[PDB]
Amino acid sequence: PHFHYSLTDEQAAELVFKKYGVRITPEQIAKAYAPEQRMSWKKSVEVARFIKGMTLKQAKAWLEDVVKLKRPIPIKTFKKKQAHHATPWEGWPVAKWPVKVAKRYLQLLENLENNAKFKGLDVERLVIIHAAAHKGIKIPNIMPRAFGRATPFNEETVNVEIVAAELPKEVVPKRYKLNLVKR
RNA sequence: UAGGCAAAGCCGCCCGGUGGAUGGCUCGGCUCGGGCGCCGAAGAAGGGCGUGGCAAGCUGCGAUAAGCCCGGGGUAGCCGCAGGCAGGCUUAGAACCCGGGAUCCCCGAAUGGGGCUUCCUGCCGGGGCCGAAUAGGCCCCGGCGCCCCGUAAGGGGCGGGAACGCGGGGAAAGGAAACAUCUUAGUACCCGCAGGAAGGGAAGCCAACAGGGACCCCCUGAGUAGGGGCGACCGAAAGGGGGAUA
RNA sequence: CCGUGAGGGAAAGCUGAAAAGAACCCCGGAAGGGGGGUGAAAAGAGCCUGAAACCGGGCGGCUACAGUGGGGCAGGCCCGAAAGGAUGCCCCCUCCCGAAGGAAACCCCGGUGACGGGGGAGUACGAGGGAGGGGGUCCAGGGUCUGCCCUUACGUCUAGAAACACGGGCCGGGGAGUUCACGGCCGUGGCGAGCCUAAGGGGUUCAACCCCGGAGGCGUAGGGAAACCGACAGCCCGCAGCGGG
RNA sequence: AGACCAAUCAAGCCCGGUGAUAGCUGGUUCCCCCCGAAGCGGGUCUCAGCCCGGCCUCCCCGGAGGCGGCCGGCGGGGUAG
RNA sequence: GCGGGGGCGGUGGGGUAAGCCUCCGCUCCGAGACGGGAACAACCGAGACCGGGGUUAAGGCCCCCAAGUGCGGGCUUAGUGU
RNA sequence: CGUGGGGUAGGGGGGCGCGGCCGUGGGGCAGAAGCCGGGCCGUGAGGUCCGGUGGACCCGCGGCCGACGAAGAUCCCGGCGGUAGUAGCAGCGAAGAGGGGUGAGAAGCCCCUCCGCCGGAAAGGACCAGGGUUUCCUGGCAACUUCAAUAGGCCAGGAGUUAG
RNA sequence: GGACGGGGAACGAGCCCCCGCGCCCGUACCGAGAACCGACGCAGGUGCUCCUGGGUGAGAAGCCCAAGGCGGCUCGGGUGAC
RNA sequence: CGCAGGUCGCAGUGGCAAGGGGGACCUGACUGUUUAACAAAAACAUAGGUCCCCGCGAGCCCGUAAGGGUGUGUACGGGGGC
RNA sequence: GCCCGGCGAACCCACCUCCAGGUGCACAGUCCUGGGACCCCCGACGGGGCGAGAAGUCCCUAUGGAGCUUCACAGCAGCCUG
RNA sequence: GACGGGGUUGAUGGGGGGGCGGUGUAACCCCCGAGGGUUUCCCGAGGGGAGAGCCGGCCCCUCCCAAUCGCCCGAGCGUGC
Ligand SMILES: [Mg+2]
Ligand SMILES: [Mg+2]
Ligand SMILES: [Mg+2]
Ligand SMILES: [Mg+2]
Ligand SMILES: [Mg+2]
Ligand SMILES: [Mg+2]
Ligand SMILES: [Mg+2]
Ligand SMILES: [Mg+2]
Ligand SMILES: [Mg+2]
Ligand SMILES: [Mg+2]
Ligand SMILES: [Mg+2]
Ligand SMILES: [Mg+2]
Ligand SMILES: [Mg+2]
Ligand SMILES: [Mg+2]
Ligand SMILES: [Mg+2]
Ligand SMILES: [Mg+2]
Ligand SMILES: [Mg+2]
Ligand SMILES: [Mg+2]
Ligand SMILES: [Mg+2]
Ligand SMILES: [Mg+2]
Ligand SMILES: [Mg+2]
Ligand SMILES: [Mg+2]
Ligand SMILES: [Mg+2]
Ligand SMILES: [Mg+2]
Ligand SMILES: [Mg+2]
Ligand SMILES: [Mg+2]
Ligand SMILES: [Mg+2]
Ligand SMILES: [Mg+2]
Ligand SMILES: [Mg+2]
Ligand SMILES: [Mg+2]
Ligand SMILES: [Mg+2]
Ligand SMILES: [Mg+2]
Ligand SMILES: [Mg+2]
Ligand SMILES: [Mg+2]
Ligand SMILES: [Mg+2]
Ligand SMILES: [Mg+2]
Ligand SMILES: [Mg+2]
Ligand SMILES: [Mg+2]
Ligand SMILES: [Mg+2]
Ligand SMILES: [Mg+2]
Ligand SMILES: [Mg+2]
Ligand SMILES: [Mg+2]
Ligand SMILES: [Mg+2]
Ligand SMILES: [Mg+2]
Ligand SMILES: [Mg+2]
Ligand SMILES: [Mg+2]
Ligand SMILES: [Mg+2]
Ligand SMILES: [Mg+2]
Ligand SMILES: [Mg+2]
Ligand SMILES: [Mg+2]
Ligand SMILES: [Mg+2]
Ligand SMILES: [Mg+2]
Ligand SMILES: [Mg+2]
Ligand SMILES: [Mg+2]
Ligand SMILES: [Mg+2]
Ligand SMILES: [Mg+2]
Ligand SMILES: [Mg+2]
Ligand SMILES: [Mg+2]
Ligand SMILES: [Mg+2]
Ligand SMILES: [Mg+2]
Ligand SMILES: [Mg+2]
Ligand SMILES: [Mg+2]
Ligand SMILES: [Mg+2]
Ligand SMILES: [Mg+2]
Ligand SMILES: [Mg+2]
Ligand SMILES: [Mg+2]
Repeated sequence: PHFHYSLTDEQAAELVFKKYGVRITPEQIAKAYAPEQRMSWKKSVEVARFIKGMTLKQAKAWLEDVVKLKRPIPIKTFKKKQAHHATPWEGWPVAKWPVKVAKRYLQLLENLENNAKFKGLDVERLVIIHAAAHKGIKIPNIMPRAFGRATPFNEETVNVEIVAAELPKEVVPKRYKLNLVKR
């Protein structure tokens, strides 16, 4: 099957202009998709929200640190009964270390970087402008319980879409922006 | 003071993911009308197993196994559902359709005898094989059920079929605003027995002094007579009109 | 497929006209992704359309000193192309008419007084209905938020439901006064001291339709258990109507 | 021990009679307009039901009187005191 | 429909009494919006087609809250009371 | 004309919608039904039009007929939520570690070394019923194993049971 | 298997040597804290049904160790609050 | 299996393994059985005692019937109560 | 248990609720009058939500059952008798 | 989560040395040993002497190792009363 993106190329260009103030063409846009990943969908949503707005190299470095358990991912929405931790950012104490999600996102970012290179864009000036994760289909299963009943035990897959744009280096950020209250 | 100015969160629209509603479709169902109507010891229906070059299921077929022969129709394509890969068949007339034949494993009324495993096993006759042998042994084929009719030869019954038919055995729930007679109902259901229909059928009739004229089925007589805790409720027949006519 | 068994028993339709079923390039361990193609259209084999619930992102409004949903009025921000008006809307001014209602200063009479009365004055004004002048751009409508005013989820039994009475997590689809016989009645239609045919028969363009079929049913007369018997235009009151004054 | 007879026993299970019956409980789907109740009396194995009247609604016939009020004439009554 | 209920009156009759049982009459709720009563079916006012203007009813007029820190006389010292 | 305008149960009167039939008049590949948002009309049931999507049927009017209108039945079927990235993946007296190899990827697969558990046995030998290919070999990881996997009673292909 | 009897032939063995035949069906694997039943790769049930070396020991007890097998009663790490 | 001597510890069946004991009442003699899944008991059974129907073509019981059980039995017996 | 990595449900759910004193189908999150609260997140508990589970088995009603009893109303086998 | 201290102008954790402390006297060596035998140079439970030995989630001293390299947040401007 074919999975569409939530944002077309012209809307991506409009968002790029509205967020940075430069005008770019569809040829400066690179997309990647990872359909039906077997991982946590809530943590996938959190990771996509965090990595939106970084450059590709910044996102890759942070995801590698996440996989090495050296930098956490902030949990803003799916935070019920989740512990507090010391964080490298400011404004939010709920952090996790999603390793499986981080590896799948690293594979997706590798595909996106290859697509940008094939289109001929400079990878050092590629900024992530759109990132989304959706609940895909379910691989169902049953867990037997006491007293002869059986309850659902499902693997809810994830579809991840990412779109990045090649921007002028005078507008591309040079460091992480880690004030999540303002972010 | 307020804006730049934002957490988590809330509302509305748009796009995406999920989902499979809606709409359109239909080689399916349902109802009604008409026809046609038995199969089985010449071994049936039903079941098991098998059967395709790649084939699991369905369909078909039966070790000759999606098949064999003959005739008629049908001409150029064909090898089912089923749109793949090969290799073939066919103009010496295939496929396909119709009629007639051949084959038709095991179990099955199953019928030589068993059957706690759809498989096993006996006696007799003939045949084959191992074997030095004509011994002994093993294998193949045929016959061997019960009850009957018939002098014998020979023949009959058995099982199945969606519903309908005939004979017998035969409830309760419910209703009666309780409940027993009653009803439900001669029903449900059970046992037995037939046919393409069955059963019925040719006046020891009906009538009323006038006359009909075997039988079945339809319309009516009629919810009338009558039966009945005369309650619920049940319930004709003669006669008349038709189908048909023996 | 379930049960030892007698028995019981689902879910599940749709590519395209044609596979033209997606060549080729980059990445990926692979599912697969990007680019590039076929096709009128991806309609992509997870295959017509593709709703809502639900989840993600963007946008608009709010967002940490203020207690929530619904309604009315006023406002802030945002949309307002079409289908609505723009001959609109709003402001100001002026003019005219104007229902019920209806002042004030001031003068006069009274009361300790709050106040009453005569005049001012049925006056100024007053819902609304007409006309014109200038100024401006949208107005209606929609989303969200704020202020003020109003406001005790739904369905149900009940005298009494917001109830500490019971039912529903949400959304989609499904889901309940039917038909026959008989009887009573009503609204109409046909015929009328008569009305209708039933079964069935003939024809047909063949279950329609045309014709036949009066058997029988109900009405035309009642009383009585039954035997048995078996019926009106005479008088008065008087609505309508007609005639007379 | 009314134990057990296939997770079933003060009388198994399967299919059928069977859509058993239920005065009882739950549900019963679109809009506007006109009128608009009752929980009273009597009977009932009647008291959570039903029938006959009172109360509602609609249609028709009928034909001029009717009465939740008051004054007066002529009457009834046996309560408060 | 044949379960009624509230207020007031019959010292109704009963009962210690009861938001208690059982009769009689008007009205209201049930089946009736709305104003007042701090909320509140039946207490007071009052009966609602829709929109607007005005005036009143119950009740209120220091603030909450529209309308009076209104007027004359007298009493209360208990925040009694409102 | 009305000192007309509340109303449950219930009675009476009219209308909207859905599927089809008898007529009649039309629309449609220059885009039908359906779906999403919006404007206008109507007290209302509802109607109609605009923009997007979609891809072949549909509609106005008169008459007639119904398997004809849902918010609810601890309703039926299906899908999907919050709960929540939460409970559980402890208890029944065993458990792992180092190095190497394979591999995209290794705490967990293969080999060695160390450590441990059973040893008249939840554990070593045999084997009945029942199961029926789970046995063996090769390859693999879409699904299965309460985590992983390159492992496997799993998936695919092939093979295997010899009697006086 | 033996014995006790009847009948028959001229041959002839339970001893030695040599020759021939023995059909049909089962036969893999688990046999259970994952191959059976219990909806499950289920702490239950079926089957511990039958068998098992050394030390200590009354002991087929317990504890330790052979033969033999296992780390698959199929989550891992950190922390050392209640 | 025993005797003599020496000697250590808090502890010598040093771990493992491994009875607390006694008096009195009620009650059922005892061993045994019981409500699979809330009752293990004083409940049931029991040996012992006693009564009744029965001489067999019996008594008692089952079957529609054909017939059957007690009975391949016989009063030191079969059946039925307490 | 808590924290990290991996897998990943269920119950329950009209919407969802700070406290006091009232009112009301008489035991209010939603009504009245007050008192308070910056918002969000973690852990724990079990006072409240007349918390959840189960159309209350307790009581009554129904002209509803089932089983058992007999001196109920009837009936049928069985046995005895003519 | 937080909080507190140190972070090379440093004694923050470890190593080493010292102090203090727990247990109880290791190894080696020498003496005795009930009694037996290879007669008395052997065995032998065990006692004695010197030596303690082991250990410290405490204190001091000492830069021997590591407190590094790095990653971020952050006011700045207008408006009206
Ligand atoms: Mg179970
Ligand atoms: Mg998952
Ligand atoms: Mg926010
Ligand atoms: Mg056959
Ligand atoms: Mg046979
Ligand atoms: Mg026959
Ligand atoms: Mg019936
Ligand atoms: Mg009855
Ligand atoms: Mg009865
Ligand atoms: Mg005949
Ligand atoms: Mg005949
Ligand atoms: Mg009859
Ligand atoms: Mg589709
Ligand atoms: Mg416009
Ligand atoms: Mg216009
Ligand atoms: Mg109630
Ligand atoms: Mg009540
Ligand atoms: Mg009522
Ligand atoms: Mg209510
Ligand atoms: Mg109830
Ligand atoms: Mg509920
Ligand atoms: Mg008892
Ligand atoms: Mg029974
Ligand atoms: Mg039944
Ligand atoms: Mg009225
Ligand atoms: Mg009731
Ligand atoms: Mg009078
Ligand atoms: Mg008196
Ligand atoms: Mg009453
Ligand atoms: Mg009253
Ligand atoms: Mg009030
Ligand atoms: Mg005021
Ligand atoms: Mg009205
Ligand atoms: Mg029409
Ligand atoms: Mg309803
Ligand atoms: Mg459901
Ligand atoms: Mg969920
Ligand atoms: Mg976790
Ligand atoms: Mg846990
Ligand atoms: Mg052990
Ligand atoms: Mg051991
Ligand atoms: Mg074993
Ligand atoms: Mg294997
Ligand atoms: Mg293998
Ligand atoms: Mg397999
Ligand atoms: Mg074997
Ligand atoms: Mg297991
Ligand atoms: Mg042992
Ligand atoms: Mg070993
Ligand atoms: Mg393990
Ligand atoms: Mg753990
Ligand atoms: Mg012990
Ligand atoms: Mg005892
Ligand atoms: Mg005992
Ligand atoms: Mg028990
Ligand atoms: Mg017990
Ligand atoms: Mg006893
Ligand atoms: Mg005695
Ligand atoms: Mg006695
Ligand atoms: Mg009260
Ligand atoms: Mg509440
Ligand atoms: Mg109940
Ligand atoms: Mg109950
Ligand atoms: Mg009771
Ligand atoms: Mg009654
Ligand atoms: Mg019974």
